Amino acid sequence: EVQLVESGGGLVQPGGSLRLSCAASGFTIYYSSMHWVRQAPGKGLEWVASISSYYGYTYYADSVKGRFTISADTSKNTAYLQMNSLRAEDTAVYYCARYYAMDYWGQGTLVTVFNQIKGPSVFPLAPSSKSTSGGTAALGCLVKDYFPEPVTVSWNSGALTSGVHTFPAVLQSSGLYSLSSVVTVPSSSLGTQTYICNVNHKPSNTKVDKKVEPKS
Amino acid sequence: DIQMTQSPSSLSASVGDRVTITCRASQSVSSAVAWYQQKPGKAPKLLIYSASSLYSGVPSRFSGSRSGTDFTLTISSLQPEDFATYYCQQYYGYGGYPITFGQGTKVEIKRTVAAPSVFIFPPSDEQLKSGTASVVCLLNNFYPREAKVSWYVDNALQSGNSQESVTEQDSKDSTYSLSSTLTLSKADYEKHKVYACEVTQGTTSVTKSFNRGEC
Amino acid sequence: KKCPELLQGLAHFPETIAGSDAPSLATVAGTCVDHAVVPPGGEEPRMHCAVDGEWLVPIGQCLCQAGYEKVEDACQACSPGFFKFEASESPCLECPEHTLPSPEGATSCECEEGFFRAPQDPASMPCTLVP
Ligand SMILES: [Cl-]
Ligand SMILES: [Cl-]
Ligand SMILES: [Cl-]
Ligand SMILES: [Cl-]
Ligand SMILES: [Cl-]
Ligand SMILES: [Cl-]
Ligand SMILES: [Cl-]
Ligand SMILES: [Cl-]
Ligand SMILES: [Cl-]
Ligand SMILES: [Cl-]
Ligand SMILES: [Cl-]
Ligand SMILES: [Cl-]
Ligand SMILES: [Cl-]
Ligand SMILES: [Cl-]
Ligand SMILES: [Cl-]
Ligand SMILES: [Cl-]
Ligand SMILES: [Cl-]
Ligand code: NA
Repeated sequence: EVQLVESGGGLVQPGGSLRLSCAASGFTIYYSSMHWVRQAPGKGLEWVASISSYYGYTYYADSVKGRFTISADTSKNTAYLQMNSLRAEDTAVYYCARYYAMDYWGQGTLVTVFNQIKGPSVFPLAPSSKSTSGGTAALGCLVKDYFPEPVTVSWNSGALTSGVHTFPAVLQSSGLYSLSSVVTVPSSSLGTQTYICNVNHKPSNTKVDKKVEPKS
Repeated sequence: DIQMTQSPSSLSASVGDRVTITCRASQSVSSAVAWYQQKPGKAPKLLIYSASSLYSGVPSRFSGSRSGTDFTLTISSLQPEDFATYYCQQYYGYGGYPITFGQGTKVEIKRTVAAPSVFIFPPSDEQLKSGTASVVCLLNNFYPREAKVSWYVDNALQSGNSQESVTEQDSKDSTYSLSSTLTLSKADYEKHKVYACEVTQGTTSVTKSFNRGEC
Repeated sequence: KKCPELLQGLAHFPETIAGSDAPSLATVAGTCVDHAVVPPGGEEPRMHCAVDGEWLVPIGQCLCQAGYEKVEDACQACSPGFFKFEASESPCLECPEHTLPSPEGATSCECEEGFFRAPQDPASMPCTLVP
């Protein structure tokens, strides 16, 4: 089976550098063309660069010319993307892929260009009579003022998924992100059952567990 | 760059429907066109290459066709696994020229119109201690995606101090949810009594509110 | 003491008796699978059957012809967008720069309009702008 395994993504400051790797198995990379394609969060696909060691060419999107260099080591069956002078607009999941009609793809690696690192504050969204409809009550957690993306959220360490909605982050006028996660639960359970949102922010190595209690 | 103009940007369909997605190249690209499927959290998947060749393992309900600069992807009978985003791509010249993609088409599940359950959350006392107040409005499980949210503070309509976010279609009931956050200073928040989120969908508006000086 | 039917090196080998004193009997000639051939300057595949009943490694091989590539023990036509202009060990190659997508089983990709390939150059050569 053909496999492309990427590595090397991560956090980088503007003007900094990263090197992505695309290790191929199940075929000889020398006989193929390989390509880097990136996807900014919530956007479509954008070609970045192509290489053929067989024909001996490299080609680049205008947006990265003079900053990125594509290369390969056929003796390691691996393709590379050296990214220098990184910019905020370069933040994306970067994929490597085989052939112009891209039949196999790597699993992606996230590249995040950051000017600051800040963990989130997590505030409770308490259930109340303004968040109740009959047998149902809504509650949640407001995740405020973090950077950069992403944040993930679970409830009761994964024991609660039914009725959960975790929203895409918004970028506030302050330059920091904010999202919310809500869940609908039986309103009879509110006195007895405990509800905890688990908020994970890898870029700052921060996790917040927040018990959401009924208001009084 | 040769542009790929993909239409529509989205469509709603039912299982069993015939679906057509069309991409127009800005000049001739010969037959150097591929189609991809992508689902959230996953790498794209090749469906069709050379405009009309079915990639190995892709079911025969997918087909591709070309007429001059127009390329179409047809799904003869939409399956539950086919709700996804689809992209066309051109690679005319095999490196002579920039590779380009269509902007994508999201294929969503059609269902009946559904009114949201609307809830409002006052700012937490934890946050108020910090000098900012966030008021959150939740529109739970509605359809279609389109809705207008308006914020009111002591019946004063707000503008430019709220932001909103929408989930993708829910795998259980095919609805959307939306959250809206109104941001004020602590000082402004404690200067006012009634906070209201108004949701407008078609012929119906639902306003949810609370009295800062009530419980 | 019997070697079994085998596919090896794009060649089919028959069931053979093991322990034969005659090199005409213990070593058998393979026949090329469909769309495979022995190159002009190549060895025709032959494989020796040992006394214990196990085939040795064959000497010589067949190669997939122009327009085909080896997939497992078979020769399969190049995919559209690919080509192979000679019988060789090589996979089909993706069309080069400034060519048009090839049909299935192609020996070359045609130049893009306004581009050309010099006759001295192989089909793997990318096409160049006509002056
Ligand atoms: Cl895009
Ligand atoms: Cl460069
Ligand atoms: Cl290296
Ligand atoms: Cl930028
Ligand atoms: Cl916190
Ligand atoms: Cl409790
Ligand atoms: Cl806790
Ligand atoms: Cl488009
Ligand atoms: Cl995605
Ligand atoms: Cl066609
Ligand atoms: Cl699925
Ligand atoms: Cl052109
Ligand atoms: Cl519903
Ligand atoms: Cl919709
Ligand atoms: Cl909307
Ligand atoms: Cl036999
Ligand atoms: Cl060849
Ligand atoms: Na193959």
